Order: sequence, then C-alpha cells, then structure tokens
Amino acid sequence: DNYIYSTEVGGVGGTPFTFMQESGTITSIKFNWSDQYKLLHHIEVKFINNANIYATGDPKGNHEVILEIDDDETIIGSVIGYKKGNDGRCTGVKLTTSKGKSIMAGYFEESLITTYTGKLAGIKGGAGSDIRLGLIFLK
Amino acid sequence: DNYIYSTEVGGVGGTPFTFMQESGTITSIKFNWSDQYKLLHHIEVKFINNANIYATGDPKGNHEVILEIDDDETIIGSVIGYKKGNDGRCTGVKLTTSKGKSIMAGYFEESLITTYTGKLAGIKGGAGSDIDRLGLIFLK
Amino acid sequence: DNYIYSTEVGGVGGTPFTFMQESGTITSIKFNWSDQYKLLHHIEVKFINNANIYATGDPKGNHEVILEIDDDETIIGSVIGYKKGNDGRCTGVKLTTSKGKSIMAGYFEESLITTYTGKLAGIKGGAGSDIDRLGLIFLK
Amino acid sequence: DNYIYSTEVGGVGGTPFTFMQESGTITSIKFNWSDQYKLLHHIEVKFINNANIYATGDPKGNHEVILEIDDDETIIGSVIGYKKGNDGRCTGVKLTTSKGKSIMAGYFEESLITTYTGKLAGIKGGAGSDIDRLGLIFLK
Amino acid sequence: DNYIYSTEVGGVGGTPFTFMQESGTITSIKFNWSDQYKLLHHIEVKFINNANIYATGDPKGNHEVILEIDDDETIIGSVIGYKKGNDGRCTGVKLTTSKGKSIMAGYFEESLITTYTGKLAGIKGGAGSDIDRLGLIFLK
Amino acid sequence: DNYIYSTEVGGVGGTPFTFMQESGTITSIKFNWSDQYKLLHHIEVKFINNANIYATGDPKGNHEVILEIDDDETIIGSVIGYKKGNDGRCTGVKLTTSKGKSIMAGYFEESLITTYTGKLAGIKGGAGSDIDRLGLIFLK
Amino acid sequence: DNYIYSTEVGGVGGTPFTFMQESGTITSIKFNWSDQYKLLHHIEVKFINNANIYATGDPKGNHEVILEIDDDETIIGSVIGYKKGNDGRCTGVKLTTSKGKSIMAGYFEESLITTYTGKLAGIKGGAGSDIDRLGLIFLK
Ligand SMILES: OC[C@H]1O[C@H](OC[C@H]2O[C@H](OC[C@H]3O[C@H](O)[C@@H](O)[C@@H](O[C@H]4O[C@H](CO)[C@@H](O)[C@H](O)[C@@H]4O)[C@@H]3O)[C@@H](O)[C@@H](O)[C@@H]2O)[C@@H](O)[C@@H](O)[C@@H]1O
Ligand SMILES: OC[C@H]1O[C@H](OC[C@H]2O[C@H](OC[C@H]3O[C@H](O)[C@@H](O)[C@@H](O[C@H]4O[C@H](CO)[C@@H](O)[C@H](O)[C@@H]4O)[C@@H]3O)[C@@H](O)[C@@H](O)[C@@H]2O)[C@@H](O)[C@@H](O)[C@@H]1O
Ligand SMILES: OC[C@H]1O[C@H](OC[C@H]2O[C@H](OC[C@H]3O[C@H](O)[C@@H](O)[C@@H](O[C@H]4O[C@H](CO)[C@@H](O)[C@H](O)[C@@H]4O)[C@@H]3O)[C@@H](O)[C@@H](O)[C@@H]2O)[C@@H](O)[C@@H](O)[C@@H]1O
Ligand SMILES: OC[C@H]1O[C@H](OC[C@H]2O[C@H](O)[C@@H](O)[C@@H](O[C@H]3O[C@H](CO)[C@@H](O)[C@H](O)[C@@H]3O)[C@@H]2O)[C@@H](O)[C@@H](O)[C@@H]1O
Ligand SMILES: OC[C@H]1O[C@H](OC[C@H]2O[C@H](O)[C@@H](O)[C@@H](O)[C@@H]2O)[C@@H](O)[C@@H](O)[C@@H]1O
Ligand SMILES: OC[C@H]1O[C@H](OC[C@H]2O[C@H](O)[C@@H](O)[C@@H](O)[C@@H]2O)[C@@H](O)[C@@H](O)[C@@H]1O
Ligand SMILES: OC[C@H]1O[C@H](O)[C@@H](O)[C@@H](O)[C@@H]1O
Repeated sequence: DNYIYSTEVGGVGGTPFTFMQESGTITSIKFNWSDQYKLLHHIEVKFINNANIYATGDPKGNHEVILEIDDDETIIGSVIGYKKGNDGRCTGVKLTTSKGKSIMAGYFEESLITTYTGKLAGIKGGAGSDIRLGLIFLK
Repeated sequence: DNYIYSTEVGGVGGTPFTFMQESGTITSIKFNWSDQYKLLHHIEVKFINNANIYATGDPKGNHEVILEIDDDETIIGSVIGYKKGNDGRCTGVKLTTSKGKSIMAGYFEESLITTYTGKLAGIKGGAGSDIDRLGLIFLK
Repeated sequence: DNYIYSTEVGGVGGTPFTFMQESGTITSIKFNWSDQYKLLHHIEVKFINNANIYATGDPKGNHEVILEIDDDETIIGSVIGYKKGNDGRCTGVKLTTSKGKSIMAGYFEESLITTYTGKLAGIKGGAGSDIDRLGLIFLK
Repeated sequence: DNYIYSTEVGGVGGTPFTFMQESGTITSIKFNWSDQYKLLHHIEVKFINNANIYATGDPKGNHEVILEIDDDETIIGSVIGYKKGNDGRCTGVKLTTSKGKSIMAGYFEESLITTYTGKLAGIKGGAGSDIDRLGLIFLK
Repeated sequence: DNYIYSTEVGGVGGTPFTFMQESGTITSIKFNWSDQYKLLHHIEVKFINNANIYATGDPKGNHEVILEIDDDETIIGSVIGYKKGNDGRCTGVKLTTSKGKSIMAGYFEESLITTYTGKLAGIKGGAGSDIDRLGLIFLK
Repeated sequence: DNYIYSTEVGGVGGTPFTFMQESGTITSIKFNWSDQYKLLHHIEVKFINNANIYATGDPKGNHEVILEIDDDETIIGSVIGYKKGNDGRCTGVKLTTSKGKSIMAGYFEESLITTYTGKLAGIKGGAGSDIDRLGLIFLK
Repeated sequence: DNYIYSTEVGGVGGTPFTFMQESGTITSIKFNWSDQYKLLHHIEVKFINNANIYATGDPKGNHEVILEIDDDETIIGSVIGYKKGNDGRCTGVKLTTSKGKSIMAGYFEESLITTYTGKLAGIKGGAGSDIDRLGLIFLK
C-alpha cells in the first residue's frame, strides 16, 4: 500500500467506513461529541481539491471542533480516547501538528492510543449513533 | 486564485459581508463583544495604505480588542469560538502572530475551529446584531 | 513620512498633543495613573540628544513608571488598555523591549490594542485631567 | 549478540513468553491494567511486516494504552514499576520516544527500573492472571 | 560625556552624593533597607583598583545585600522602586547581570523605573536618614 | 590511577567492599531501602561484558530501584544522602545521566554530598545490615 | 596577586583562618549547620593533589553538605546568607557550578551577598562555635 493504517480502536458495534481518495490528503476534519454520553458521535472530513464532505455517525453531540490542515502540515502528536472491547466506542481525540496547531475533542476517561504520526490521508472505522476509529498516514 | 478560505463557522443569519483587497492584506482588525450575550457583535478591518474601515455588525458589546499587523507579520495561531447550527453565532476569537503578538476576544464555551494559518488577507460571513458567521481568508 | 502611526485609542476629549523630533527617537517615557479613577492622567517623554521634557495631562495619579530605552533598543510587545467611545480614556500601557525590559502602568479592565512594534519615535493623542486618547509612533 | 537485554523485573510466577521476530522490530504494544489490583494484567505486541498479535496475560484490567512506533522511532525513556521478589508482579510502565510520544500504564508504588534505551525489538517475561515479570529487549 | 545618566528618582531631600572614579567601574554595591519603613536607608560602593568604601545614608535597616561585579560583567536588567514627589524616597532595587547574578533589596509599592542597562560606572543622588533619591550611571 | 574516587560518606561500621573491573564500567546498579529505617540496606552492581552480580548489605528493604547505563552514558548529576558521624549510614542516592535518565532511592533528611560526575566505574564503602558508607568511582 | 578576594561577611569574632594553596584550587568543600541556631558552625576544604582537610569551627550542627569540584569546574553562582554587624554570623551558602551541580546549606533570613564567580581557590574568615565570618577567594 502507499498508506500506514493506525490501529482502529474501541469496537465492532457500528457500520464500516473508509474515507481516503487519490484526490489527496485531509484538509479539514470535524469531531462532534456529547457531554451526555462522553462519546464521539460524528466525524466529517474534506480532502484536498474535492469539495465533498464525507460524514459518518449521527451529529447529535452538543460540541464540535474543526482542525484545518495546510497541505504541507503533518500530525506530530495524536491520542484517541476510547472504551475497549467489542461493545467499545471512541470517546475523544487530541491532534498536534508540525505548525504548533492542536485540537481536543471529547473525553479520555478509560483507554488511550498514541498513534503513528505523519501526513493525515484518511480515516477508517465504524459508526452508527456513535463512532471505532483509525487514522491513515502517507510515507 | 491567490486565496485560502477558512471554513465560515456560526449560523446562516445576518447580512453578508466579504472584505478583501486584491494585492492587499489586513493591517488592523477589531473585535467587539459582550459579557451579557457572550457573543461577538461587531468587527472592523483596515487594509494596507488605506485608512477606510470596513465594518460589519452592531457595535453594542462592552469590550473591543484591536490587533495591528506589521506588513511582514503572519498569523501562526488562530481559533474561533462559535455556536454550531443554522441559528448559530461567533462567540470568540484568539489570534497569535509570527512576531509573538496575540489577542483574545469573547468566549469559547461550545464549538472551536483551529483554522488555516498564513498572511491574513480578508474576512467573510454574516452579521446583524451579532456576528452570525465568520471565516478568515489567507494568501498562499 | 518615514513613520508608522499606531491607532490612537480612547475618547475624542482633551487638548491635542504630538511629541516628535526630526531624526531623534524616544529614550525615556513616564506614565502617571490613579487607583481612584483607574485611568492614565499624565505622560512625559524625552528624546535622544535633547534635555527637554514634553509633558501632557494632570499629574494627579498616586503611581508613576518610567521606561528608559537604550539607543539600539526596540519595542517588541505593546498593549494599551482603554475605555472605547467618544467619552473614552486610556486606562493602561504595557511595553516590552528587544532587551527584555518591561513596564506595566494602570488598568486593563475594558478594551485593548496590541500595536505595531519597532523603534518608538513619538506619541500623539489628547489629554486634560486624564489621557483621553493615545497612539504610539514608530520608524521603519 | 545483536541485542541488549533489560533486567526482567517482577516475580518468577506465570507462564514464560518471548515476543521477538527476525522479521522486524516492535510497531505497536498494548498494556492492560486494573485500578482494583494496581497491576499490569495483559500485554499485546505487533512487529513490522507481520499481522499477528502476540498476547499474554488475562485482559481483566479496566484500562488499556497502545503505543504505535514509526519504523525510525526509538525509546529514549523507559521505566517499569513492579513489586520485588519471587511472588512479585509488574505494576506499571512509562515509555517515551525519540518523536516526543509517551504512554503511562498502571502504578509505581513499590520498585522501579529505568532501563536501557534504543530501538525496541521485543519483550520477555511471564504472565498468567497478571504480568508476573517483564524485560525489554533492544538492538544496537 | 562617555557616560549615560539614568533618571534620578525619589525626593529632592537629603545630602547630595556622586560616587564615580576615573580609577574605573563599580566592583561591589551594598543596599541597606528596613521592613519597618519599607525604604532604602544606606548604600556603599567600591570601585576597581581603589580600596575606599564610599558610603551614604544611615545604616539603620535590618537587611543588607551586596552584589559583587566581575570586571567584564554588565547590568542587563535594573529596576528602582520609589515614592514620587519632592518628599519622595527610594524604596527598592533589583539588579540582574550578564552572568545571571541578581539582587533584590527593599520594597516596590508605588513607582518604578526600568533604567538604561550597561556597565555600571557609578551612582548619584541624595541621602540622610534614608536614600531620598538615586540615579545610576553607565559607560558606552 | 585512571580513576576518580568520590568521598565515601556515612559511618566507619560494616564490612568493607570494593566493586571495580579492569577496563569495564558499571552497566547496572540496584539500591534497596526501607521506609522503616529510612536507610539504604543493600546494593548490587553488574559490569560490562560480565554476568556476575556483586552484592553487599542485607536486602531487607521494602523498595528497590535499578538504573541501567548504556555503554556511552555518563552520570551528569549525583547526590548521596547520609547520616554523618562514626555511627553514620547512607540514607539515599539520586543519579541523572547524559541521556536524561534519573533515579531516586531512599531518604535525604540529614546530610548530602553532590559528587564528582563522569563515567560510573565502581563503588566502595562498607555494609552489614545497612549501607554504613558509600563512595562512587569514575573514569577520566 | 593571582587572586580575587570576595567580601568577608558576618561579624568580627572567632579565630581567624586563611586556607589557600599556591598553584592549587578547592576540590571539595563541606558546610556544617544547625536548625537550632540557623547558623553555619564548621567548614572543611580539600585542595587538588593533597589529602589534608583544612577545618575551622565547631562541628556541632545536625546537617552537613559536601560539594566536590572537577579540576575544570568553576563557580558561576554563589550566595552567602549572614547576620550583619560586629556581632554578626554566617547563616547559609548556595553554590552553583559550570557543570550544573549545586549545594545549599543553612538559612538566609537577614542579609545576602552574591559574590564574584570563577575558579574557587580558597576561603578566609573567622570561626569559633560558629562561622562568624566568611569570604571566598577565586583565581584571576
Ligand atoms: O446578528 C444576529 C441577527 O441580526 C439580525 O436579526 C436581529 C434582529 O432582527 C430584528 O430586529 C429586532 C426587532 O425586530 C422587530 O422590530 C421586532 O421583532 C422587535 O421586537 C421588539 O419589540 C417588540 C414590539 O414591542 C417586542 O414584542 C419584542 O419583545 C422586542 O422588544 C425586534 O427587537 C428582529 O427580528 C429580532 O428578533 C432579531 O434579533 C439579522 O441579520 C439576523 O439574520 C441575524 O441572525
Ligand atoms: O499471573 C498471576 C499468576 O498466574 C497463574 O496463576 C494464576 C492463579 O492460577 C490458579 O488460579 C487461581 C485458582 O486456582 C485453583 O483452581 C483454586 O485454588 C482457585 O481457588 C478458588 O477455588 C478453590 C476451590 O474451591 C478454593 O480453594 C479457593 O478458596 C477459591 O475460591 C485459585 O484461586 C492458581 O494457580 C493461583 O494461586 C494462581 O495465582 C500462574 O501462571 C502463576 O504462575 C502467576 O503468579
Ligand atoms: O564563633 C562564635 C564565637 O565562638 C567563640 O565563643 C565561644 C565562647 O567563648 C567563651 O566561652 C563560652 C563559655 O565562656 C565561659 O567559659 C562561660 O561564661 C560559658 O558559659 C556557660 O557556663 C557559664 C558558667 O556556667 C554560664 O555562666 C553560662 O550561661 C553558660 O551555660 C560559655 O559557654 C565566651 O567568651 C562566649 O561568649 C564565646 O562565644 C569565639 O571565637 C567568639 O569570638 C565567637 O563569636
Ligand atoms: O533629615 C532627617 C531628618 O533631619 C531633621 O531631622 C528631624 C529632627 O529634626 C529636628 O530636630 C526636628 O524636626 C525633630 O522633631 C522631633 O522633636 C521636635 C521637638 O524639636 C518635635 O517638634 C517633633 O515632633 C519631633 O518629635 C526631628 O526628629 C529634619 O530635616 C527631618 O524632617 C528629617 O527627616
Ligand atoms: O481628560 C479629561 C478631560 O480634560 C478637560 O476637562 C475635564 C474636566 O473639567 C474640570 O476641569 C474637572 O472638574 C474634571 O473633573 C473634568 O474631567 C477637557 O480637556 C475634557 O473634554 C477631557 O475629556
Ligand atoms: O551495616 C550496619 C551494621 O549492621 C550490623 O549492626 C546491626 C545490628 O547488629 C546486631 O543486631 C546488633 O549489634 C545491633 O546493635 C546492631 O544495630 C553490623 O554488621 C554492624 O557492624 C554494621 O555497622
Ligand atoms: O451507537 C450504538 C448504536 O449501534 C448502531 O449504530 C445502532 O444499531 C443504534 O440504535 C445503537 O443505538
């Protein structure tokens, strides 16, 4: 492959999705989450030179964050909070970039992964009412 | 063309505004906000070698901040606080420059965007009583 | 001119003043302020190779600060606290230099400007009992 | 040898395990632990160019962490908390990498080892219900 | 001159004094101060290649500090706390050097000057029971 | 010698020990200590290219720490806590390395030495039930 | 001649001492102090290539510290706490070296000197039951 797949974390209780394109790398990503359930519910992604917004999950959270990524801007730090198991969920995401930008979405009360780093090219996982999530990098 | 448009965040309300100058960049930017409503209400911009103030929104807030930007000075840090959805609003702004200058206006209690960075060229959105909606605009 | 004029912030009131000297920069600046009114009241300036003290405003404040500036020393950070509107005032000033010197005068409870930076050449505004209005002036 | 062996710390108990491959260095490692027992209970490891998960221990902890390691990324900081002696246990691990990444699992209430550093090639020890014992293994 | 004169701050009272020598620069300086009155009371200075101690003021303070200055060591930070006006006093001093030495004497409850910096060549002012007034003097 | 001997600190009691190997430096060192007596009780050392464990003192403490030292890794910071006098003891050790590793064993409630630094080659002292006395030994 | 004498601080009492070696420098220095009296009581010094201990004062303190100094290692920061006047005493010492080593002895409740810096060559002063007085001595 021309890609590196981060471990997808939390569970199998959703519906599979893969957002990647030759169109290029991620230019913006949004996380929607709730104080009520302390979960990620909904993610949206836009790629370089492509105005289609690829969404998954139910946008029912009372909070969202957007990170915008310059074309030459990499992820140098990355943490996903989650509930472990087969009935697992993604609870939170923390990203830090080569340009000193960072975002913090949701909660981090149980399990954590510190992922591979590099140029963010896509996301894979499963979502229904809630977000499983794995990041995808270049080389 | 020459420009990177940050996502306009906030609601669909307000009177539209697009303040940009060809071969010009922002030299000063003012945010007006209220403790009462925890909203941005009014913004003004000046461009390089031009004393005319491009204003939008109702200057009814009890606080304002100005950032002045040297001609060679870029935005390296940029956050807009807002309320999401169709009846959304801009609540706050945080900017930091390549020369270590920063400003903070308003509140950050719901949604955040961490925008593109670079040389600030314009702003676009909608405003009436409030800043309903705001997107920053950079060069490349 | 060979000069950059920072936004004058504060009200329209007071008697106008402009302290500048042809190719000679500020080497000392004093701010006088009160706890009672939380305002700047009085400012003095001295220029390079000139022993005249240029003053404005009523020195009725219970506090003063002086910054002295080496000939090769620039302002890298600069904030003026003020009350906005026609009935406005300067409440405070914060300066930081290329040599890690800083001063803090007065209060910052309402509005702020983060100004242009560079070599401080002069100041302009209006004052009577109070500093109604203040803007800094720099070189290139 | 091609390899540097950290001291195995903890007890003599559990079923012995060695996770190493001629086909690669470690690309991912997971620690599972409990607040209830203040122990490590379960570990999993994957190597470069090999899709098998090598697991040991009972995944009965209420917490897990995963660290993923870029191919060119080394361990610069490394600490294992444990209870000493024959009936000992591993209680905690702290890892920090050449790329500023770190993870922290479990507790550090008794004994500590600060290990050799370098490229992590695998782990050795014993586990049953808990991680009785752990030793890290590096290249040169 | 080949000298830079920092503003003398404090009152106009006290016996006048000038401690400078062509013999050379300040090698040691002492400040004496009181908790009771929150004032500087007494100063002593020694120069390079000169064994005289030049003293002024009444050594009635319950605290003293000495800074000793290597021949090649400059002042990079300098603050004098004082009470402004005719009946003013020096209350405090903070010095920091090119070698990361600093001293702190006395109190800072009213007015401040952040002085010119450089090689400390002497001091002038007025003292009696108190240091009513102080101004530093530097080289070029 | 090709060796620098740190001062042995502690009492004159216990059985004497010297752990050194010709052209072989310390690769691992363990300290054992008790909360009950706030003393070091037992130390073990291993050298480069040699699988023997050289121990001294009674391993009766409820805590141990191990430091492993990469072949090219030096001590840049070093403290031994002790009780002074003829019936003195070692209470604690604090080491920091050229690779940012640091360890802390035992207690620091009485006397301290900040030792020579460099490549740790050996240790000398005395021990019985306790570590009576300890001195580090370095290369050049 | 070859030497810089720091100001001796403290009182006039005690038995005089001057510990200096031609073509030598201090390799170890010990301070003894008491919580009871908050004074330094006793000091010992060893010089390069010489095993003899030069002592002064009564070792009656409940605490001691030793600093060991590599032959190429200087003092970059140095502070002596003391009680001023004829019946004065040394209360405390803080030393920091060109290798980031530091020690702290005793108390700093009254007066301070920040001394000259450089290569520590000797000490001079007076002591009986206490260190009445101490001055450091450096190389040119
Ligand atoms: O930026 C936010 C918003 O700005 C604009 O909409 C703001 C504002 O628009 C209208 O103006 C306010 C007044 O509208 C009418 O005159 C009337 O509805 C007024 O109601 C007042 O007076 C009546 C009668 O006495 C009272 O019954 C009421 O209680 C009020 O005291 C309004 O004050 C209104 O539609 C108002 O509701 C609205 O906030 C637009 O640009 C919009 O797109 C922006 O989102
Ligand atoms: O990593 C820790 C440990 O892992 C392994 O040993 C784990 C545990 O394995 C055994 O499991 C526990 C039970 O074993 C026996 O079936 C029985 O003794 C159980 O006890 C319950 O039931 C009996 C019968 O009614 C009663 O006697 C009891 O009161 C209990 O209600 C045990 O708990 C044992 O081998 C146990 O001691 C051991 O810790 C090994 O890999 C070991 O090497 C590691 O230390
Ligand atoms: O560095 C400090 C100090 O050290 C030296 O001073 C020590 C001490 O020297 C003298 O000796 C102390 C004793 O003096 C007399 O023998 C006697 O007066 C002793 O007092 C105890 O017992 C008497 C009689 O029982 C009682 O009257 C007392 O209350 C005591 O219980 C003293 O302890 C004295 O000159 C004393 O004042 C002095 O400090 C010198 O180096 C000195 O220069 C230094 O300042
Ligand atoms: O400059 C230091 C100090 O010098 C002078 O000292 C003040 C003393 O000077 C005079 O002797 C008087 O002002 C004296 O006043 C005390 O006794 C007085 C009776 O003579 C009485 O009326 C006063 O209330 C007071 O008890 C001062 O002590 C002078 O220049 C000072 O103001 C100056 O600070
Ligand atoms: O800076 C404040 C103002 O200075 C002048 O007048 C104001 C003053 O009038 C009276 O002399 C006093 O009682 C004051 O209390 C009062 O501020 C003018 O120059 C004015 O317009 C300025 O705003
Ligand atoms: O290493 C410290 C000392 O260890 C032993 O002394 C400990 C105890 O030994 C016996 O229990 C009694 O003598 C006790 O009084 C004593 O504390 C000896 O090895 C001694 O030499 C060591 O200094
Ligand atoms: O979020 C978990 C979720 O699982 C799927 O997405 C659906 O089957 C939901 O109705 C259930 O509520």
